[PDB]
Amino acid sequence: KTFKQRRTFEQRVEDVRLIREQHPTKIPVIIERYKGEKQLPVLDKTKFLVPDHVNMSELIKIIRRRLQLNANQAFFLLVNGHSMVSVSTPISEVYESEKDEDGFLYMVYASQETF
Ligand SMILES: CC(C)(C)c1cc(O)ccc1O
Ligand SMILES: [Cl-]
Repeated sequence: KTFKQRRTFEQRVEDVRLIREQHPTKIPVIIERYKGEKQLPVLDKTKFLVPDHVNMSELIKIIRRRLQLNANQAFFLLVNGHSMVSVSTPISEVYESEKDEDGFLYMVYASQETF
């Protein structure tokens, strides 16, 4: 079901090394629905190339636009398992501190704060 499940550490590592070569200005982000989630829909895809200059505030807006939400639907974004300390931080900086050993940046979303 989940991304880590579907691809070997070996495969995930090699895809990250390719995105480096072919999309050097992009952050490799895995974005996944919380396995509990009742309200929000699933995304068309799992793996996104996010421009390295957008802050987390713009990445939340992007994904809310991808899910086509409206003003009073709720959306929470976890990064590498925990809450974001700050939405104002650039995704280049967030990558360097929050990346996985495979080289992706893992994110999970829900309508509840209690995942
Ligand atoms: C081919 C390319 C490196 C651009 C790529 C894009 C993507 O969304 C997922 C995997 C990839 O290797
Ligand atoms: Cl690029």
